[PDB]
Amino acid sequence: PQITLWQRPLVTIKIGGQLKEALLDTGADDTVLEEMSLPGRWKPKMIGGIGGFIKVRQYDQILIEICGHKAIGTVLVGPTPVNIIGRNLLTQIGMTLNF
Amino acid sequence: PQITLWQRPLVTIKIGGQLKEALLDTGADDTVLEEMSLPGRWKPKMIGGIGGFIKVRQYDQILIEICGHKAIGTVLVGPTPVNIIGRNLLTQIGMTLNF
Ligand SMILES: CC(C)(C[C@]1(c2ccc(-c3cnn(C4CC4)n3)cc2)NC(=N)N([C@H](COC(=O)NC2(C(F)F)CC2)c2ccc(Cl)c(-c3ncnn3C(F)F)c2)C1=O)C(F)(F)F
Repeated sequence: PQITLWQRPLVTIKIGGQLKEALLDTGADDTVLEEMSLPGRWKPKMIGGIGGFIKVRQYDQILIEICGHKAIGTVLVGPTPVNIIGRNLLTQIGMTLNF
Repeated sequence: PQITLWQRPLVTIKIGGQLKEALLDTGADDTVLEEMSLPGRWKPKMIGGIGGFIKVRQYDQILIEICGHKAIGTVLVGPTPVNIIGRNLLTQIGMTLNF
């Protein structure tokens, strides 16, 4: 499919038993989700964007259902104002920019 | 052309007659550039949400060329991690996400 950019490109994902709305974000290196429970070990990280930085927990090897795919990747969990699918997952579903 | 997402989608832009590197950012509503001089008057805008908010200068109807595609639109100037081409200009150049 083709997703135009007249509006924020939002999709529904399934992760950790939960459904979430998230933004397809080519400006994000990694996926960042609002606070939620995830399995496995994690390590703290600081991530920067407009306005400064927030502290998040980094989980690796997380399965996310998105755009008809089952993709594996890193998920950062913390006080993000929006759920974000970053490039680390976008590549796995074959998403590209085209013009 | 098609741009994959294994690396940051950095491209060359031209603004004010000068070449700069900028990030094609589907997660950005707006285009925000590192400090530079632009013509005319500006108006205030507040953007952000990652650890805080930043004041930026908003300039309207600015000529900016992105990968050879000429656009004219709103450019914000302020303290951004890197020059960002947001959806306001990605739409002008016909950019979409595809999978
Ligand atoms: C992954 C990050 C970087 C977060 C981030 C994001 C996206 C959407 C919202 C969002 C949407 N709705 N809401 C509100 C309703 C609740 N919040 C909030 C944050 N995603 C993204 N692409 N951008 C860029 C900056 O990206 C970068 O710096 N990239 C990097 C590169 F430069 F190196 C990696 C640094 C950007 C530029 C210019 C603008 Cl105007 C906007 C923008 N559009 C809308 N709001 N904003 C706001 F941010 F100003 C975003 C982000 O800041 C991270 F890491 F912080 F989480």
